[PDB]
Amino acid sequence: RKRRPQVKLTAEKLLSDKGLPYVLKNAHKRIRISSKKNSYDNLSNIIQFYQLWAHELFPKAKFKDFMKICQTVGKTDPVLREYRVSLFRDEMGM
Amino acid sequence: ALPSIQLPVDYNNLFNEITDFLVTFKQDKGPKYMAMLQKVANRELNSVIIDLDDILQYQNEKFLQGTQADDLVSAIQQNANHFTELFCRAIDNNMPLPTKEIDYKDDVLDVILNQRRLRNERMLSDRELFPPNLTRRYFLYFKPLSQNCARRYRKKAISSKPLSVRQIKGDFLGQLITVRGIITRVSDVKPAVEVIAYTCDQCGYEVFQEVNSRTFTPLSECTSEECSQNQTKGQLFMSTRASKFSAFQECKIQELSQQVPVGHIPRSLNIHVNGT
Amino acid sequence: GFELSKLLQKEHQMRKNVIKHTSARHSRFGGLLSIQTPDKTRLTVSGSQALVDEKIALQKLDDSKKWNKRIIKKEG
DNA sequence: TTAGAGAATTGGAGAGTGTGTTTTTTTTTTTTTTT
DNA sequence: CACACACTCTCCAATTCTCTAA
Ligand SMILES: [Zn+2]
Repeated sequence: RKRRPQVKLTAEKLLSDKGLPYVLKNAHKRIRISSKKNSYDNLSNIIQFYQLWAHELFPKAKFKDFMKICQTVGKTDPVLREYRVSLFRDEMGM
Repeated sequence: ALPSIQLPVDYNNLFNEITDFLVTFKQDKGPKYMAMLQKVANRELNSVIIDLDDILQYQNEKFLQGTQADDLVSAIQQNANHFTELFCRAIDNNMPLPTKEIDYKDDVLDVILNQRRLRNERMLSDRELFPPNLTRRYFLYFKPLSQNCARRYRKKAISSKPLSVRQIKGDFLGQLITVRGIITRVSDVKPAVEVIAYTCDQCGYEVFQEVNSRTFTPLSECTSEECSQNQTKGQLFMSTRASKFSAFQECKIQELSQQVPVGHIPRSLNIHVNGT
Repeated sequence: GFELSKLLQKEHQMRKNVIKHTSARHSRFGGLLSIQTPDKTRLTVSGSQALVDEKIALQKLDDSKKWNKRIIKKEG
């Protein structure tokens, strides 16, 4: 009767297992930094982590569309801002 | 609609008897066919010649001790194509592990086995996939009954009598027959595909497609669960490395000039030899 | 003609940059690879160009998707 | 000016009407001009 | 004939929009 609706970026999907915990864990042990190397290589390595996170979290949409939708959701949906405030408060304790 | 008919063959009992024969037959080392399967597992042989004299002897032996058979030789000379699949399934069930240090330098099929198994296992715990023909590395054939010189061959054993191309009527279709004639035109060897190994650009999942139709249509639609749930609509790419091919040759057998009735013209019959 | 020569140099440079992605051989050469991405993924992306650099493989991963979004747009 | 309740429109799957094949010029006679 | 292709006919929910919201 009706086609299966396309999967969109729901709030629950943003907290997937291969998501925020994964990047928070691997930020300090995934990407190497060296100013001696050309800046293009460093920038590509930095964007590699986010690109793989987006693909293994949402292989339907591309890079730019995914980031645009995420930015619009963050500017619109206040739950993301609340979560960011909560993590900021937690980090402020140290 | 499709009607229904009653046929006294009972394929399940026949399959159980087939497994018993492959396990509990020893010609006058262990069982002959278990030894053959051991050789196959060692990659030193890829031709399971299922003799019918052996099956007849097995039936005769168990006739004296329970008659635990349903005339298999007379049940596969009537429909041999299905029993090729039955024998292959019985061999896969009773396939011994290798007993030799076989080099696995070219183990593309084994690599696909373990890779897909690991990919499935990393999500199966939630922290058949392979077609039966894809894993097989052997070809199964039937050796027809030899001369009986007994009351068993009471016009039976149609594979014992060498027919001519003219005597192959339309009611023999599906039977296991034998013909006598002179080959006239054998073609070159061509790789006939049995199962394709399409790989998707995304979603990582590869889907196989068994084909015996002389012509098929590529899938080109990532219907895998991840691709469908993400609606990526990925396309499929053939992988001849992971596909299964069988050598195919198309001979053509005529009939000898002594088998042609007066005033007639010799006939011919296409032969499809494939495998070993 | 001096600006002509300069424009030819510029277009030669951009064409040289273009051919850095094309394979040394024909398209049908069949360069297939698997990227051992995090989670031991065995995603398959084709192209002998991807065998040169991992970034090229990731870009081929990115542009493989056929889905695109809607970009809005507008003398008397 | 912000996070959130209301109208308004149209693209992506699918119902459906009509297509498009397989499909062939070998070999064998008969003629005609050169040979 | 019918299975596969190309495409007109047709149709609701996610995507945009501006009146009333905080
Ligand atoms: Zn796909």
